[PDB]
Amino acid sequence: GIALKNVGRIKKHGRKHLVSKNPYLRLLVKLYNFLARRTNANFNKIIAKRLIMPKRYRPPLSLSKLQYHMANHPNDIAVVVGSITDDKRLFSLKQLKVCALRFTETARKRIEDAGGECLTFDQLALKYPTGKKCVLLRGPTKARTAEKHFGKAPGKPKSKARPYVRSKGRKFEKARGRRKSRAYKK
Amino acid sequence: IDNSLNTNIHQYHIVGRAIPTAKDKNPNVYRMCIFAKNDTNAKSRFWYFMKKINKLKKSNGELLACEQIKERFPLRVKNYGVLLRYDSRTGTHNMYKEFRDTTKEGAIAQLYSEMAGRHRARASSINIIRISEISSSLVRRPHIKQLLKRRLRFPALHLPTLQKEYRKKFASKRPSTYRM
Amino acid sequence: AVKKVGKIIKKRTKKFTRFQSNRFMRVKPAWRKPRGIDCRVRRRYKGTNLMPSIGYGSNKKTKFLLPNNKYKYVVKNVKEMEPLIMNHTKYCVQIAHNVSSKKRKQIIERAKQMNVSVINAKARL
Amino acid sequence: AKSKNHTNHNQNRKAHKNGIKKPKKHKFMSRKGLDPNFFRNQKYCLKGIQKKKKELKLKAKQEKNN
Amino acid sequence: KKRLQNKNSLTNFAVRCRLNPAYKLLRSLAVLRMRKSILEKSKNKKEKRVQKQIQKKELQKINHDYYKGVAKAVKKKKKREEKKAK
Amino acid sequence: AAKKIKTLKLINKKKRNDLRQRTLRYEEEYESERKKIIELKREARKNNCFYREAEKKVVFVIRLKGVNKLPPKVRSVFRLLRLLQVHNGVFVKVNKATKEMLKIVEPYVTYGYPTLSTVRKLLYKRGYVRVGKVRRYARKKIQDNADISKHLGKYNVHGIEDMVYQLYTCGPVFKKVNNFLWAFKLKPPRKGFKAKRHAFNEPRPGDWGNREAHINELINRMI
Amino acid sequence: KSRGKRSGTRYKFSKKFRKHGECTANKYLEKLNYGDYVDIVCDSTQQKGMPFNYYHGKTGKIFHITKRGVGVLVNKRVKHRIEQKKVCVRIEHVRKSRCNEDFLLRKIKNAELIKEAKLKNEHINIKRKTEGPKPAAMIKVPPSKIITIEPLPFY
RNA sequence: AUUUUAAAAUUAUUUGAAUUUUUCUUCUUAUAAUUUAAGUUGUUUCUAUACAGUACUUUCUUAACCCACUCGUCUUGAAAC
RNA sequence: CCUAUUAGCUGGUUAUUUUCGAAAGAUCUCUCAGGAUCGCUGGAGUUGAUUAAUAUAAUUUUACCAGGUAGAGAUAAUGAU
RNA sequence: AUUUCACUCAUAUUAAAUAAAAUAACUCCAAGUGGGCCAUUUUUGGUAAGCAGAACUGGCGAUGAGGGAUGCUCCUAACGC
Repeated sequence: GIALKNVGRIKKHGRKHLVSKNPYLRLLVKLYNFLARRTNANFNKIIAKRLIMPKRYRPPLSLSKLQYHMANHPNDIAVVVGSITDDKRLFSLKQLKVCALRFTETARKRIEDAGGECLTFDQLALKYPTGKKCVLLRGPTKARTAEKHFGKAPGKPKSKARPYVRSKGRKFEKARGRRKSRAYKK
Repeated sequence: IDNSLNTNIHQYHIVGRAIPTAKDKNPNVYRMCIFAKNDTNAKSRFWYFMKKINKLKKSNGELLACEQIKERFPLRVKNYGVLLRYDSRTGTHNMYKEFRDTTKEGAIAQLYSEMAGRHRARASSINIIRISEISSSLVRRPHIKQLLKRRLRFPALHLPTLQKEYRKKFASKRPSTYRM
Repeated sequence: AVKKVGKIIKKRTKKFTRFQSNRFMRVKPAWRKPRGIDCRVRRRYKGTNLMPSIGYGSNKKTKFLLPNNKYKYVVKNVKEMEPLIMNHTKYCVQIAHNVSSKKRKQIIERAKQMNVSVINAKARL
Repeated sequence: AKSKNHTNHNQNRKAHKNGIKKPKKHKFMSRKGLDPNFFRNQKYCLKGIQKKKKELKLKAKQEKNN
Repeated sequence: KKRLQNKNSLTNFAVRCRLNPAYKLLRSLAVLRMRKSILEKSKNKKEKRVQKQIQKKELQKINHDYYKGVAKAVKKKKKREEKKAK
Repeated sequence: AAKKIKTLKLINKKKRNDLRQRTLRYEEEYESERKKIIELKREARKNNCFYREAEKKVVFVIRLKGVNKLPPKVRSVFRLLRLLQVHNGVFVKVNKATKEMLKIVEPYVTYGYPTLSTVRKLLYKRGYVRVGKVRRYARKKIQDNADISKHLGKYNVHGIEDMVYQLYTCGPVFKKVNNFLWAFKLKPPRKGFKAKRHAFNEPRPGDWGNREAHINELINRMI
Repeated sequence: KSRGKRSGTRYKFSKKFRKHGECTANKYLEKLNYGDYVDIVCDSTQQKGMPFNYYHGKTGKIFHITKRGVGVLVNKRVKHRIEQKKVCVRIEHVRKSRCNEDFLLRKIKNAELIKEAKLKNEHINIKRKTEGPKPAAMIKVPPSKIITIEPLPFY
């Protein structure tokens, strides 16, 4: 008998292996955790970790945010483990060098016409194995709708959680507990 | 030396003093000799008595000396009178008891055994006050007085205590307790 | 107790039997973990049908090999003998039960010239 | 039948099983209902500071970009 | 690295000297000191003990004074009891 | 490219040499300490005065009870001084804070003053060390000075003799050496305990509490 | 069955012996700033702005100051977690906390020590000493000062 | 199959020094070997000069020492009269 | 036949190993053999740490707080006597 | 009060000690549970109860092992082979 937390076994949290049985993604994961193990690069370690993540944790990144993030350093390469989507609200692109897991057809065409080019992670490993002049970017992970229902329950004071309702008319969950006139409000 | 024969009571001389403060600069130094199994128990008893008689505790005090007193003549037989305070199941009593042996430690061990056997007084209930050698003239207990005759002799009616090797189970004939 | 021949040590023999299977005919001896509430075996009372554990696992260096110190491979015809040509001293061959005397002689002779030992060599003859 | 009305037994063990959580202690606290006529003035201070800083930076950018 | 037998770092001399570069010198010095003959101590025990006469005198006086203090305390408590008895 | 092994060998030689010198100076320091203590006590006897020596500043404490039926404060203190199993032993520097921590756990441990020979033999016979990167330690028996140098070398303490010195005397690098040292896992005493239930200072036989210098005889049969 | 605001405050909210009467005039001169620690002791003579029973004797840092009141942020243990609680009291029920004064004095003294130490290029230990075992001492005492102690008889 | 290496120790030569002064004194200078390093190796017999037995492996059946209360379930608590 | 009506109630609820592992408090309830909701638990995932630190701690030390239980009192108040 | 510039406040042991302190923090989904009982200490009602009702901690439940001859709760001590 010995007094240890968790009976003395270290507990880690999160993914350990990729769940996707995509052969190309499996090859990418093998290459990049080989790179992370062999090189010292935290860059490579982060890429290997992010290639493992669920879909909800590699959200799409718009061309607008891509340009905005790459505004100050124009000669470097934007590396994003998610996908790149075209933004119709953007008027003009400029000369973008971006490596990403997937490119939308529209985003791809816009980038090629702007004169930059789209890069895959095998090419990124070939050309920048350590990660010199590569800025690591990711899209908004907490922006998705499912997150709008999380946190404090809708009904707790000062809670911004969006409830689960059939629809949002006046007659759907808007009377008692959502206005002072009917009992309380929130 | 025979460890089975040897008890492990020893006499320890312990000197201690309260930690000097601003209120007093030179606290009086307290000195006492007590009997314990070892110097650690001796120091524990010394601090217990410091707390009980003086308002001085281990935390506010410091040791100055802790040595062991050894008998000058461990093979001379001498008579000891020991004053004693012990508490019973219903009260506290003082008694004076006499022994005779070579060392004060042996006398104290005898006293502990006698107290346990006669009054069921555990060692935790015993406080030794003033054990001292007494001359043959003023020995008081008859069981010690009768041991100081001018020529002492008696038979040896004790049963044999043989070695485990020769304490054999089956005997060829009945042994004699008569002996001699 | 443990059985040790050569380097192969079998940590326990006398396969575990189901609790109460000895005194109930409807209860087969095949081991089943008893859920119970006051179940004796589940509570691990001494002197009653100890349960299998992972601690009884044989070491992985000598796990699946037979007393002839090699792994068994069950074949159904001479075609499945080809991989044994490389590791004839690591694998012994056992002919499947539903193989006829036609094919058994062929497999026996092929294994003989392949220098690979056969477990049930003298079956159906 | 009669019900055990109440006990706090095992509640301390339950509480300490996931530890006694401490508040997160963020750096900034919302000023929604604290000292108006002071935090409004602070808003004005901050607006002026941004105005001056941004106009200096814009002057520098214009004189460096011609 | 593969685990080997943990050699006894106290009795295995090679591993002990590997762990403690000074141990072999210390042990050799101890052995040299042990290898001394007996005539020297036989003829010097009296020299070493006669110089301890003053030490014995000093250690006798402290114990003498301690017993004097104990006896004085005994006498004073007996006198107090005798005074209180009446 | 082969010069790297040569320079590695020469720096290892230099490390062995100054480790030897440091150990020799440690031995002189121990001997001088004993001599000065004896002579100073003699002088105190010669004069009509008292000499109180310093407290030993280091306590070896060994757990006595198991992992069941303990108050949460006791369990917390046991975790804090790394006494997790029934016969674990650790070194603790003695100050007011650790003394107060030990006070609340006193009925479940026994502790004392280790002395040089028992410190040395504890380190040599039961000395295990936390090797891996932080929080991934992987206990290993010493068997070599390589890992001691690797982790503790920056404090100029590469060597088991340096560890012994820093433990016996509450040296400037004591917390680091103690933390680097895995908790000692001791066998039961050769001749058994007296009574784990009762205090050492109780007149009846007992075991728990502060044994002072008497911890060494117990460690020797627990080792 | 009774859980009023002041339930169970018979002695906690009672004035001390011969210490009755309203707060001293000098207390209103006390200087309070944002973020500094403050003690919550309830003054029964002032009823408005009285803190709740629980917070009497607690400490917390000021997060709000009004014309005659202070909002102080206090940790409260609720079952399995501590949580922050904004308690609003009047001036009489709050007092400057000395929970920091040793730290402040240490900061000032240590700064004016570090300045001189760096000036003289010396290495000093600035951390607190947690004093433990005392060194060996060589003490002298008159023989007429040692007194013999032995346990007393019963009476 | 590029740490059972390196070193550490020991032996035999060898270089200088030190010191407790030397047949296990220590420290390096080089060389060559060993293991006390760097988790058991050797010798001799038997099995046996057999092709399945009286041996060896194994199943079963019996004993013997120690231990062992009907399971499932509701229950705080079941071997439960 | 509707109808396999309903049952907050009783009974049952079918392979192995491994890992983690409870509650019998609390709030509301035509509620007291029930439920919802906190708490305790598992799984999943991210952010972190992986730097013998920092975050952190059923621990202590130092500094500073709050108390009116044990004890004490009746000549200090009230109530007794 | 905020902002920007300065200078600089131990860190080489870490603004007290100790710490298999990141085995952390957070988020999501969800199970079971929501009849408890016992021991030490404290305590209310009761003449008292293996009684009724509470506080702390530890256990039994959910758990075997050695001991207490015997025993759900005692002592030791918690469990791979």
